[PDB]
Amino acid sequence: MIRLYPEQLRAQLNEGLRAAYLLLGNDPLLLQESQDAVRQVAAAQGFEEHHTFSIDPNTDWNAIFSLCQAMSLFASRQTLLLLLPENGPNAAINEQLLTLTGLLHDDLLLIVRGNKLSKAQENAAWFTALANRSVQVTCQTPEQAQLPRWVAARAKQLNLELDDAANQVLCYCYEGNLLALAQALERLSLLWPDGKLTLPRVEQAVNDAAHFTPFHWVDALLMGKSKRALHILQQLRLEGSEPVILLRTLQRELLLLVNLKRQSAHTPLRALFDKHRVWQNRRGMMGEALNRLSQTQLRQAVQLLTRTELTLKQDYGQSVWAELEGLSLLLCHKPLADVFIDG
Amino acid sequence: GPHMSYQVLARKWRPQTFADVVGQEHVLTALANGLSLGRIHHAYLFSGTRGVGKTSIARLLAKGLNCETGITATPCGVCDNCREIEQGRFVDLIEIDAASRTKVEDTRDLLDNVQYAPARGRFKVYLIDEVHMLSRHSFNALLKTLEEPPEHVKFLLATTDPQKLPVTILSRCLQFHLKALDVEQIRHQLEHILNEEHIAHEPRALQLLARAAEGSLRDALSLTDQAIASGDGQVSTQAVSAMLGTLDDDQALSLVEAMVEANGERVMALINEAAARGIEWEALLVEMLGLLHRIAMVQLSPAALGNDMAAIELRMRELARTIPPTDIQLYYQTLLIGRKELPYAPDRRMGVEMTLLRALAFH
Amino acid sequence: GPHMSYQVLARKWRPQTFADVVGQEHVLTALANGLSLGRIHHAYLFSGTRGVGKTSIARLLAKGLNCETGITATPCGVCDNCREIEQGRFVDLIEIDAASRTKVEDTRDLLDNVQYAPARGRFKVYLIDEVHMLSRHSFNALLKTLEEPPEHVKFLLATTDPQKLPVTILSRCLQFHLKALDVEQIRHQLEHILNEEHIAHEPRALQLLARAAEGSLRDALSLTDQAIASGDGQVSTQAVSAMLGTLDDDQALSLVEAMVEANGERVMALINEAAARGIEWEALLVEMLGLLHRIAMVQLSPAALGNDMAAIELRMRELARTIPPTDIQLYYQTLLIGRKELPYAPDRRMGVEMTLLRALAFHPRM
Amino acid sequence: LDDWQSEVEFTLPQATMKRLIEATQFSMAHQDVRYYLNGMLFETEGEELRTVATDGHRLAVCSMPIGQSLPSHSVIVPRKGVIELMRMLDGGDNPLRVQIGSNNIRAHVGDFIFTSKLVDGRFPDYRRVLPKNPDKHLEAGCDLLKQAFARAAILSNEKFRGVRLYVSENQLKITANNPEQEEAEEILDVTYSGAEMEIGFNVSYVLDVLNALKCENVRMMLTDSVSSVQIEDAASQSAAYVVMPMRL
Amino acid sequence: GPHMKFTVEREHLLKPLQQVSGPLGGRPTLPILGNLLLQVADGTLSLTGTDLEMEMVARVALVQPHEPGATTVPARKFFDICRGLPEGAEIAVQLEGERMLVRSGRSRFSLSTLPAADFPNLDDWQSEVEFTLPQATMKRLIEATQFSMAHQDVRYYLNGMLFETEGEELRTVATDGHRLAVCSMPIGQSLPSHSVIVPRKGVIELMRMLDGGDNPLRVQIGSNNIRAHVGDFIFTSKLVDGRFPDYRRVLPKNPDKHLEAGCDLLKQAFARAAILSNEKFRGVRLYVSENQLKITANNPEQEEAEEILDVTYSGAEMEIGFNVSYVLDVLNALKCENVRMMLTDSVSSVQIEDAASQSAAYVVMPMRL
DNA sequence: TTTTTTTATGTACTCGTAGTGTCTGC
DNA sequence: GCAGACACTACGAGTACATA
Ligand SMILES: Nc1ncnc2c1ncn2[C@@H]1O[C@H](COP(=O)(O)OP(=O)(O)O)[C@@H](O)[C@H]1O
Ligand SMILES: Nc1ncnc2c1ncn2[C@@H]1O[C@H](COP(=O)(O)OP(=O)(O)O)[C@@H](O)[C@H]1O
Ligand code: BEF
Ligand code: BEF
Ligand SMILES: [Mg+2]
Ligand SMILES: [Mg+2]
Ligand SMILES: [Zn+2]
Repeated sequence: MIRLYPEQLRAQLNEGLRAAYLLLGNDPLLLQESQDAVRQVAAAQGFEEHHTFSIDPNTDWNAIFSLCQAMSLFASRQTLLLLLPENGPNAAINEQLLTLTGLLHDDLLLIVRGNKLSKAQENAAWFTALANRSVQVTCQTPEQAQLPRWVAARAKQLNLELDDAANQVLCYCYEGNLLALAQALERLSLLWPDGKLTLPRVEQAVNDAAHFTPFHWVDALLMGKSKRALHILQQLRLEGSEPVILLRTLQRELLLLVNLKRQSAHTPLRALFDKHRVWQNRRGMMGEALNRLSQTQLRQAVQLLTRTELTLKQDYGQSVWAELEGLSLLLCHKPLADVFIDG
Repeated sequence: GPHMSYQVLARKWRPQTFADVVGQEHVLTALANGLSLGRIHHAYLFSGTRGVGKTSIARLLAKGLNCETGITATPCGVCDNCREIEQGRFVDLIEIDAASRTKVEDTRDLLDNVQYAPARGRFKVYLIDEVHMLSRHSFNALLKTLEEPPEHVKFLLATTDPQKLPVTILSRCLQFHLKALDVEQIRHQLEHILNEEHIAHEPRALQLLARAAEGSLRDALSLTDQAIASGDGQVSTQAVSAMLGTLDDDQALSLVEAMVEANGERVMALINEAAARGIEWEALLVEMLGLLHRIAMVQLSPAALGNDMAAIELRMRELARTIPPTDIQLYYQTLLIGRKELPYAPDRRMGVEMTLLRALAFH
Repeated sequence: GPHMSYQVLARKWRPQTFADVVGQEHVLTALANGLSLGRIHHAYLFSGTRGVGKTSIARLLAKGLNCETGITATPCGVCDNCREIEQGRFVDLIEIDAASRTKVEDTRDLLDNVQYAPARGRFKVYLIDEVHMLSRHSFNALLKTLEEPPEHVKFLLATTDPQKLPVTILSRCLQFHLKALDVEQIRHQLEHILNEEHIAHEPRALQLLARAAEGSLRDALSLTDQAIASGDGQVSTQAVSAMLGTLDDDQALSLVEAMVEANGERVMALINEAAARGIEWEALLVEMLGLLHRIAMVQLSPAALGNDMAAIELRMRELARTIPPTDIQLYYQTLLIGRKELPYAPDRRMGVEMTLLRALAFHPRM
Repeated sequence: LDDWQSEVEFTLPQATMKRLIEATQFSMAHQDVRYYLNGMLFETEGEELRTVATDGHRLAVCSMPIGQSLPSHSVIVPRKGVIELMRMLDGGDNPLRVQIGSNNIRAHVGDFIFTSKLVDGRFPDYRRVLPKNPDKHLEAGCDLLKQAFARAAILSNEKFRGVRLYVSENQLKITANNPEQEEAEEILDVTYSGAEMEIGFNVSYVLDVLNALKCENVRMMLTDSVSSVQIEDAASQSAAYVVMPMRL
Repeated sequence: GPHMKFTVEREHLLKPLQQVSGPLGGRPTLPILGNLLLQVADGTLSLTGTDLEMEMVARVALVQPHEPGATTVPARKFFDICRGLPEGAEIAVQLEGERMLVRSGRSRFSLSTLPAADFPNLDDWQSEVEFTLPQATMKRLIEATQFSMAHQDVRYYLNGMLFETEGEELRTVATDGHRLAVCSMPIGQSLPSHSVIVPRKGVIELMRMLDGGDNPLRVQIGSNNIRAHVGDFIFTSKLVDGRFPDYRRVLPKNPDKHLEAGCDLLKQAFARAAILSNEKFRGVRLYVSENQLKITANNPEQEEAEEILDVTYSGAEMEIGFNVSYVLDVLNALKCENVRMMLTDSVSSVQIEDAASQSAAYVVMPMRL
């Protein structure tokens, strides 16, 4: 219930165990390595038998068998590692968890692992009853701007030297995909145990395998950088989200931006953003975005976008995903189109 | 007659040692440095594209982890267990074709042999090729085996589309990513292969084969088998010229370049190529329109795209700036009108012919 | 409980003999030549617009293939096999509602039992109707059976359009294109049917029903059955004219001349009057296009008017004299485009108003 | 649901209906395009309650005399109703009262009356399906033929369980093939005399027929390779079966 | 090349085929593993069936003329050929070229085979502990402690029996977790000490191959495998890695309380206690008083009935040993006439034996609420 | 820090479950 | 006998994918 960060969960792990542990937060790899650290700490301590249970609706609780009966040949305590569903559990499972805690033995440990829960799921009967002694901890992957420091810190922990150019190429190639980042770090360490990597082969042992959620796409398109936007779209290949999500995203911000430009003659852009708290990390990134445009520019953007909107859904076009390449690139160096398209 | 069955060059020239693997310096060197020392993760995931060496490299790890000498980055040459793995039969390596074994009623049984004693030689090691076809419950069984793997065993793993695996097993496995071969790598390897047995070869045929291989080495070997077949035991420029009808790609830019003037036989040759190739005429004209639109974009901006056709950044630019924007707009009007009316022409080839004739009618 | 249930004309008068079929002379001649001469084939697909007779031709061919007389060009009609096919009991004519039975599962099921000998008939005819709604897997499943079926099985395909089929199947059957039936054939067949059914009919009413069916026996015959409900026991000219919404009056050319002279008020008044009277709009624009065609034709070559055109020549020739040749084609194109967009308009009257205003926008000076 | 007219009453032990259905159930259509082909035809005659089932390629007709005057009436009952009716049969002592209607079939068993909806179609004339000439007739031991057919079928083709009879003078030769070519040959001594003949046909169907009747000595009748085979028991003529050949 | 000649009868061929093709069900990785190896050597037939884990080899005498050779036959097809043939009929077999032809006078089949060289065999080893145990004794050893196996467990070695030997006696450890079981029967001859893990399926096959005959079972245990011989039948099975720890520790060291009652009396009483009102949720609740066993009912459907049993009791009073399922497992396999139970502590486990015999000692740790 | 928002119809595959044939030492 | 094994086969659901 404490709702702390794993940098402190390590501290509570070093001290006396605070009964059941619940580590949450959507994690690429940090959840698994935190689980591994918990496993090794427990193995050093009493609890050694890690029984893996997948918490899911429509799946009966075989954990009661461990809960009601104690181990007989090697007790050695034991730990129940629970895997939560990606949407959270239901009331039946939440109350059966409380029943299990009622069946808890002194050598039993409860570990609940999952993603962020809903408020009712968070404040269920089991969590409420365990709020007296259990702990809660959450973590999330670093952002784009927070990546270089994290990568450098991990490199310094692993006793391998990095460089600014190497960090740049890593944060470009592996942006938010820490599993790939960790594998690349291990590969660069094992390839050359010299301990000096500046830019000799870091690209040779690093591919383009990273996640890219749509919110950053306009962040490039608002500068109108042709090569950068084209490279971002090429990076989006092989993890290709269906076009509808990207289309919804850019229609959202373009409707917001056209409303902003309509109201620009009225109350200034900052106090207008006061209504448009879309948390674009300052609401000022949109402020520098709106600096480079024109009303005719917005017309040329919206015509192509709305033509695509019927180009993929009215007749089910197959090039429409590649059309996202077409629409984003043409806006980069189009101050205003002299009609000739006006879709 | 029924003698001299030259089996495929894909199978005959299959690498036997790490020195016979073309390209992929990073994977080779990484595993070489990892084999001398004992830091071996219990599961090695290999991923790449069509026909590169993932399966070959996996055979090489089965060769290396199991030998009389021991765990060696260097090859073995000849020693019983690794000798046995040159052919199919081998006792402590079992190759589960995961495509044929997807259900748990099979893969649970196969993984249930992990707790048996290993056969002759240490490191009971099995190669589950094409892992992306395992069922969800099969992946759960694999995960339960990976979380508490027996120390005396390891097992490799391969795929082609790594995005289909669960994040748990991907995070657990020490994934190596195997890169697509570059054109020079494939060309030199094919040169070596042809020189090895008996077949004469000219260089242009080999550049053409490498270009048409699209990067996969197995693809290059299949095309060299076809080239040998068509060329009657000689891969000369003529058999690969017959292949040139398939590997000839750059066609949409040449017609755009020839539209702005009367080049004579260029338009006729290009339409003959398009008809004999039979590509989508609607897509052909859409590519025409896209090229013309980015040209108009460059007219109002001296470097509007830059990354467009880096190989044609010395000819496309001339028509990107020399041609008046009014002519570009008129050509766009002509091509748009042609596309709008294209399906209603007697034939789409006739329609694209008429679009070209209308474009050539004005200037 | 009438005779089975086909008190409706659409089912009662489906032909039972090649002699009883109307039109389709080329395909009937081809099938008769194939049957008698011995050149038989395992896969015929009949493609044509709706209500032309591809299902009927297919069933009649199935009769002719399994008549006890032998492989006869004209089915017996009285022999036991023909009677069984008429009843639908005949266990070798396997009709398929391919629009309903689309799953590739059922196609595979019906292909597994193709090797069996026919129960009673000579040939095991696989009559498939509405083939174009087979799922792509079903189309490709039919391939190796269509190409080389056993000696005793013959396929019949009856599709509304041929171009939706994969080019593989389209290249393994005889494509018999059922030519759409012209007005005279429809009129003669309808008159013969009504004389057999003993209900009085007027020739011009039958002409209306023929010209409104756009070449379809089923469509025209359904329209006649509709008129029988309206016109009590008889297909009378007045009743069918009111039901079909024909332009009996002369307001068509009146609003034509109002429209070409940019008289917006007059055009709107005529439209309001027509809507109040209860006009039909698609026929209005069809008449517009016809009158414009006649005006243009006599603008090029005089003395081209006939009957009603030759009577209203006093206005038509004056219009051809005053309207330039270039503007006639533009008016015609605008009117036909409006007719194209009539379905894509929430109100038909509003769609016609839109079309007329688009036409008047050519010369919107006043 | 209300009562019905055209309702003839039956009085028969459940064993009679069980024997009948078990005699003509394995040859009843299952999800076939011919909609009337599903279910069984129950036809009333002054002699018996005949029943007819067919897939178009297995025609099984059973005829158990009932001992009551029956007006001629032909009914088709769907697959579901037939299965349920067979499930409701047991005991063999209670008299089953079968009540036919225009659109429904009812049946009184013990103390409960159950009903089933009735397929709307016109079933084919089975008598014409039955061959019109039994010129080539042979008799053979039922269990011997069943065992021989099982032996031959164990190597038969999997998807198309197809074997081939070769009938010569007092001899039956069963030959079976399959993908991954395997040949099964078996010779039976039979009571046959006539023209030499070969006929290919499904073996699962014939094994099913022999399982259904299971008499002492069967006899089959047949003319030509294309001609269907009519199999019955040599003791009586109450049950007949028709199997349509493979190949052509 | 090779051409073997079978001349055999069904009654002497049906059972070996069953014993060699029982476990051969399912689809194996090598297609040859789905096949049954026929060897004709001297006047002997060797039928071999494998699953990469256990080999069944059946020996059949060939009194009638024969020809040596080796081939492999689809097991299911060959078994179905031999089955169903007339009783007492003679099967003759000739393997010509590629195909093997079987004949029974009026029947002939042609089956496709696979070369004998492709068939895998298990390499020879040294059998450390070889003994000729009485078949009935081995049957008792397996059955008295086989009901507790813990199949499908994470330990990946708890799934198999353990066999321990000392001098002229041996024991079988039923590694289960919350259950333990051991059985002390003698061998009659001195054997060295050896601990071996045997998989669950191997144990099932080894107990099935006993057939309840009189022929002593000759069992050889090596470093990585075990072999069993009964009559003309041989069974081979690999071993599981990992060593299960000591089992005597789980035994109650100081059983302060003892109970004793007739085996049938306890059987009926606990059968009722398990079927009357204690089915799913925990179940029985035990209260041991002087010559009294008070059983309380706990179940999801809330049928709560209390029953008192008269069992001879040495002690004052105790509670909270009520693990119904495992004590049922013990009771069904007790094979006793009078049963004596040792209880030391509620927290610890419970031992069960015969009142006058130690043929099977059971250890069950009760569950707490 | 919680934030918008495409379908119908069809085809496969794999995992439970459920119902049923068949038959084995019990 | 025979019930329980034991197999085997069919059906629904959940999921992944395709194409118009
Ligand atoms: N690194 C390599 N060295 C030599 N041959 C290779 C290499 N990679 C691919 N090949 C060729 O391609 C064929 C198939 O290779 P394979 O390793 O199966 O590709 P994949 O990664 O798609 O499974 C091999 O037989 C070999 O001829
Ligand atoms: N060629 C024809 N001769 C006679 N009647 C016809 C003809 N074509 C259509 N009909 C009439 O149309 C009705 C439906 O015909 P049908 O053959 O089902 O047309 P379709 O090809 O669209 O399925 C028939 O019942 C018949 O009255
Ligand atoms: F075998 Be590879 F993945 F094409
Ligand atoms: F086109 Be028809 F109405 F089948
Ligand atoms: Mg591969
Ligand atoms: Mg039709
Ligand atoms: Zn080696």
